[PDB]
Amino acid sequence: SAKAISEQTGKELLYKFICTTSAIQNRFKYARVTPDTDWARLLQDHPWLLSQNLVVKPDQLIKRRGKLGLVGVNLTLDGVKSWLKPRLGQEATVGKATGFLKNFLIEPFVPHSQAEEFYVCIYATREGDYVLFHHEKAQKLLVGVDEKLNPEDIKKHLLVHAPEDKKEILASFISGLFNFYEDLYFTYLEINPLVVTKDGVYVLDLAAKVDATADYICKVKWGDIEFPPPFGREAYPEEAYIADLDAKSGASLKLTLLNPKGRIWTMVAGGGASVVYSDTICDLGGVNELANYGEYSGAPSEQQTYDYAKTILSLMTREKHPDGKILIIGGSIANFTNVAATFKGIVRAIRDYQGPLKEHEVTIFVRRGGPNYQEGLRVMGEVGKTTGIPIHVFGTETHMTAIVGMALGHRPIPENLYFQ
Amino acid sequence: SKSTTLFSRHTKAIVWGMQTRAVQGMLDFDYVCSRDEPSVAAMVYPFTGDHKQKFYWGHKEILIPVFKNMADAMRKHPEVDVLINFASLRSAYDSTMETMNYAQIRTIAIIAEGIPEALTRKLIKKADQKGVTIIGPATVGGIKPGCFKIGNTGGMLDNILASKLYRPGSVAYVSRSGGMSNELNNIISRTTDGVYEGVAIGGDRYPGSTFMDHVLRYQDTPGVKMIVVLGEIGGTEEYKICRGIKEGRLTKPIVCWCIGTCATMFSSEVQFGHAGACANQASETAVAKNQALKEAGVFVPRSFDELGEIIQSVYEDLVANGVI
Ligand SMILES: O=P([O-])(O)O
Ligand SMILES: O=P([O-])(O)O
Ligand SMILES: O=P([O-])(O)O
Ligand code: NA
Ligand code: NA
Repeated sequence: SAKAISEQTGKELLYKFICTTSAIQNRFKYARVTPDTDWARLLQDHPWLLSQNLVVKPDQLIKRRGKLGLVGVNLTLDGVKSWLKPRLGQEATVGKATGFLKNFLIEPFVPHSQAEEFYVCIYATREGDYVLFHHEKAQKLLVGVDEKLNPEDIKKHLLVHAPEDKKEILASFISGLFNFYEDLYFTYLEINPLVVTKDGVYVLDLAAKVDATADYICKVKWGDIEFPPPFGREAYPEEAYIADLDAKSGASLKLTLLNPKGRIWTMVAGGGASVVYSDTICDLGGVNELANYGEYSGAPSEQQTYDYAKTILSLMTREKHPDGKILIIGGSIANFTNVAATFKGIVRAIRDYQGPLKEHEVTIFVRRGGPNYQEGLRVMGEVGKTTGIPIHVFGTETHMTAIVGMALGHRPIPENLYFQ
Repeated sequence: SKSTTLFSRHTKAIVWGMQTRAVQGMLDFDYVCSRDEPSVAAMVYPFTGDHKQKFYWGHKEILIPVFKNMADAMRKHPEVDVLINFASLRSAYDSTMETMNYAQIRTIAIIAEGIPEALTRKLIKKADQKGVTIIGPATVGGIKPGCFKIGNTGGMLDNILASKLYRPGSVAYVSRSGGMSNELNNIISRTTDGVYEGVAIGGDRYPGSTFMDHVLRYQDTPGVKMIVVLGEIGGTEEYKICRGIKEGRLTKPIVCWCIGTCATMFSSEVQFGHAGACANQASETAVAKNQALKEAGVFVPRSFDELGEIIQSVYEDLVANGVI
């Protein structure tokens, strides 16, 4: 999947790897601030912070930072510190996402006129990459999958309305930008604004996404690239652990925490079914209690499914909920995932966590078909009997999502359908 | 769009990769569909030398040749027009490009998840040039009852029999999801005369063939009388169905449900399991697409829970009017 990167990450890569005749100014002149920053060491490392006025803004995958009032412009370092005092560590809702402002970027202020500001954006579609340019309704050009984008192409198709004295430098920069976009497997790159003064090119702003599946191609250039969570979410070590399992195997293992304290947990097979189960849970009023989104698929082994399930079970036994908790172990009728092997891995995790699961008043609902599903359902029923955990087990004769309404109390549990 | 018909009871395929369980499942299907001959003519696997692999045709042990080099497999099997590529993500691009140097190949299934989008776009460009239909990447494939089964799709004989996948009914479907395609086999077999053809286009942002590519094939296939689409959050593909109805191109009844309605209720953006399942604009949400489809005259259930009910209602109306 395509993943956003911070402005700092994108600029670090751009300054290292772009090829252009244009003289890009202020390369690597940025400084990162967090609630833990020691300002004396920050200044030791970036003495240019004293040398001219500054711009400060979050770098947390928030868009429209200027229109949100979140850019402090033309400030002394003392003015930046004052600007950060009410903001650093503050809660912020942006749109409908709510998080904490904890990562900021400081850069030199660049005096310039509005006529010296430009907009550039590149983004991927099925048919190629569109390049947008606006002096400030933007000019727009499709670059086909096998096409080059040379400076003369940019002048002809995109710079018709650009100041004559800036066409050469703009065309060179944009051509280099496009080659950089391709070589590092970007899918989205926006500079808003690009500034060109008498002294050269300044990148005042950057947002970007890279195709994270290209790590095996790009790792030498990307390095230990960071993909932050979207604004409004945190990153969790359990997510990184599952991601590391996912990276080792053809099997698919995915986990995103939505609400660690929620009482509704899922452990569903398939990218499709996992979404359908999430849809059903939310249709029945459970959005605020849905703890996770994730899935396993592509025939994981018993051991992979064990390591996956133990992560979930640990996560759901961190603190008690007054009404107990629910675990939805669901899926389609699988095409080739071994349901006995995968459910034996889950059962082993359930056994290892039976004490905590009982302490946290967990009820488990199961629906699954596929290869060897009858034995998979049997071992689920048996681990419930031996541990005393309530587990309600259904097969191909139960509608896929029926266990959601059962688990949430909207419909009775049909014992006449167990194991079928 | 490309060929209307991809598979028949005479289809022969080459399988790239050492996937003996998937091949044997295809042969079990071929046998109960009463095909004259196995659907897999040869395998390509560069990590071993040329050899023959044992398989079963009913009770009978048979031999299928495994080639180190694709050129030898193609040369010795000119009857093959399908390749099913189980290459790892690292080499799926090169082996799919290689396959398209063979004019005999008219359809390619690409199984692997994790192929970079920019590489898949190059595969699509070459396939479009040549008129080759790509199913995938990141898919289990698809199934045409009576005729041909891609790889693991539909599983083993117990499921093929249970869902009546050994002979075609009147209902065609397309989904991103492999798992859910086999759920659709089950639902459709219980509510109608059964699946005619199903395709899983895969989870990636740029599927080698789209929902509309296959909906058009089904519109143009006389044996298909109704079409089911399990759509998904992300991208704007399903609006092409609205457009095709408006234009009078799509006249058979279409039932569609787009999964991912939960994303509208979340406070942050969520990437779901399929690489392509992330809404980058309001128009790409499942809620938006479901509404547009309903307004265009698609039969859209209230939720996934009512999909089976609406399929059965459309089917019974078509029986009543003598279409089926
Ligand atoms: O703050 P942004 O929208 O220019 O990235
Ligand atoms: O038809 P079979 O299974 O006896 O060979
Ligand atoms: O495509 P899946 O992950 O739903 O099988
Ligand atoms: Na994986
Ligand atoms: Na999957």
